[PDB]
Amino acid sequence: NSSLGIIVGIDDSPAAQVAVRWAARDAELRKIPLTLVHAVSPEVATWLEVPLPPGVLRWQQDHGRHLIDDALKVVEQASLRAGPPTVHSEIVPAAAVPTLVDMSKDAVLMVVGCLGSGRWPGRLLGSVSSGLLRHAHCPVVIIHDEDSVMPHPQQAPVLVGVDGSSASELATAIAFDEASRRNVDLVALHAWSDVDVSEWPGIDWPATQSMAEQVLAERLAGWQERYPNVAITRVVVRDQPARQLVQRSEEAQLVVVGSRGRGGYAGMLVGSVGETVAQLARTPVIVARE
Amino acid sequence: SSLGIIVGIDDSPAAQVAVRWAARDAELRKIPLTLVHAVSPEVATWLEVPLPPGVLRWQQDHGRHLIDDALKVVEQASLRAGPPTVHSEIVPAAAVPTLVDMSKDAVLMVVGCLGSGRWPGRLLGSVSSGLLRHAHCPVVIIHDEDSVMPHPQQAPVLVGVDGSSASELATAIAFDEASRRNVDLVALHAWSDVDVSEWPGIDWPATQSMAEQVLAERLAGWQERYPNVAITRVVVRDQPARQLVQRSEEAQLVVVGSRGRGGYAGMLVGSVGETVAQLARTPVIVARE
Ligand SMILES: Nc1ncnc2c1ncn2[C@@H]1O[C@H](COP(=O)(O)OP(=O)(O)OP(=O)(O)O)[C@@H](O)[C@H]1O
Ligand SMILES: Nc1ncnc2c1ncn2[C@@H]1O[C@H](COP(=O)(O)OP(=O)(O)OP(=O)(O)O)[C@@H](O)[C@H]1O
Ligand SMILES: Nc1ncnc2c1ncn2[C@@H]1O[C@H](COP(=O)(O)OP(=O)(O)OP(=O)(O)O)[C@@H](O)[C@H]1O
Ligand SMILES: Nc1ncnc2c1ncn2[C@@H]1O[C@H](COP(=O)(O)OP(=O)(O)OP(=O)(O)O)[C@@H](O)[C@H]1O
Ligand SMILES: [Mg+2]
Ligand SMILES: [Mg+2]
Ligand SMILES: [Mg+2]
Ligand SMILES: [Mg+2]
Repeated sequence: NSSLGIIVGIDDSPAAQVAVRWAARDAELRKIPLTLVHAVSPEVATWLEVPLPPGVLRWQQDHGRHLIDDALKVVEQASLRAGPPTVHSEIVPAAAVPTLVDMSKDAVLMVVGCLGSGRWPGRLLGSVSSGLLRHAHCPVVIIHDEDSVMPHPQQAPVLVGVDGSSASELATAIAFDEASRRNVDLVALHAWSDVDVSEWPGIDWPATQSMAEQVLAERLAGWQERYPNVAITRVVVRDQPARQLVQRSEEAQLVVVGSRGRGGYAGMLVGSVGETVAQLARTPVIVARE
Repeated sequence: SSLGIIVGIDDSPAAQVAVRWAARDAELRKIPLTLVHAVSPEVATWLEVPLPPGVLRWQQDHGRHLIDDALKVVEQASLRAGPPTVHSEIVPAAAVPTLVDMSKDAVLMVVGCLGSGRWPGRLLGSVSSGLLRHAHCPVVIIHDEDSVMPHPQQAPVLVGVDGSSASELATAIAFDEASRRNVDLVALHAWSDVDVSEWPGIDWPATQSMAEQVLAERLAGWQERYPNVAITRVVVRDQPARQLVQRSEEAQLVVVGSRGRGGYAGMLVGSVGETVAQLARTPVIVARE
């Protein structure tokens, strides 16, 4: 029903804080509810012959309430003026992924930090963001603890990766929708080849590039007509869409990609471009899920 | 298991040391070694134009060169007579679907962590990642700085135990592997899957002692099946992934399950299983049923 509006998962981490800032702005901008969720699993998680103390389950509730507390304070600083219509807040006694995945059935956007409290130097995606990226029933927004969310009005355009797939169409819709609402420009990018064609002999790229830029323009005709107020900038590159998007994300305020594409295989939950852009991009990333 | 040990080949440092490891293991178990390189002969494009038949021939020529190199690496890595059988296949399909299908007849599936498409930042390639989630047998992840050639290698085999059925499989291969290599085994258990540092009123020493007692109990039986492998039990507070990664520096092999006692329905690989696979400092076997 999408009545929950923009859900945002919360924990004790920088990413989650700046994730709230972003989720607040978008909920305000879109004029829809902003749900704040923090999950605490109350299941027995250790060997039964070694139980946990009773004073620990209550401590998590208090910790949780103290988090939501600060979160609600951040929702205020983030608002440009009005703030989102409804401002909803919850501490669910269940595991983070299962609860957030279930709640996404009634959400417009699902927003979480990319790394959480159990992070360390090596990792680049936590279990919550990862599971959400693979199972959510709505677009998932990944925020990094160095993303620029405070500045306004943000002039940086919206970058989107298109590849013709159905999952990519959804991503496009989101990209334009988000672009006009923010009143900024849109950069559509297509890598001719999904496969890395560095050593491929007898290509002749300059010839192929000119032909592609035309087909790109033809596919974006319906979208340009539907969104006359937003200025499209088409870019065709040879290959390596993930690495292309990640580098060009530095000159954009928001990157949008599908969760699937032309390639992949049976049983794949999230594509490698989707996953890689979400991990390495320098700005907020929206991974479109049906 | 007619295919024995399958190793996926591509042009990359990790894939090369993966072949070294696979060869040693296939030799050790005296089972077939199967080298596989997959080339996707089609590149779906918007123009809907097929590939110049000249390019299509080049990648067969490229696969041929990889195999030739790989076959030499196999005999360089063989300590004695090597694997009883060595096979190479060049399959005209995508790597993941190809390898996932072949894993139905493999004892182990060996691939590098990163491939020829690697670039700074990425920890796992699409093939290693897809194999971790989908393979029909245990998957071995090799890193390009993994020590494989030095022999004899007396470092222990490290295994993470959490009590789950998938963890039970991990234990099985950890002992099998340690037994065949004539080395010792370190079984590590983290009492809590989630962080516990800030939790009030624990009493760690008493909880640790009770846990160590249960660990020993579960490992009895394995010990009785494997009298010659000296077990070492380590019980830590929490953070099993970071603990395993840190302790891998002093093992020659780490074994974990693909799933644990946590997770959810639809999860293909646990966060500990994956994090160990990508951050560990030695070969990592991830157990799959
Ligand atoms: N308990 C939770 N409830 C709701 N959302 C959460 C919760 N924990 C984390 N999140 C969200 O997920 C984002 C990433 O946290 P995640 O837990 O996935 O990473 P991590 O803690 O570093 O890794 P891991 O949890 O696997 O040890 C956080 O920034 C936050 O937005
Ligand atoms: N060639 C491309 N050019 C521009 N964007 C792309 C390209 N390929 C994928 N994308 C973006 O990434 C999103 C997810 O596609 P992805 O390729 O990750 O899924 P997939 O093709 O099923 O997986 P894989 O390519 O790893 O086999 C696409 O919907 C699109 O938004
Ligand atoms: N074409 C292939 N055929 C067989 N095995 C492969 C093939 N490509 C990669 N592998 C195996 O997977 C390991 C990791 O490579 P992978 O391709 O997953 O990483 P990458 O190339 O950096 O990622 P990506 O292909 O998604 O850009 C390689 O070391 C190799 O063992
Ligand atoms: N607490 C632990 N102590 C020792 N080993 C562990 C522990 N947790 C996980 N492992 C190792 O990791 C393997 C995979 O389990 P993992 O925890 O990754 O899956 P899961 O619990 O189902 O998923 P998740 O932990 O993210 O909810 C286990 O089989 C075990 O070998
Ligand atoms: Mg966490
Ligand atoms: Mg793709
Ligand atoms: Mg590759
Ligand atoms: Mg676990």
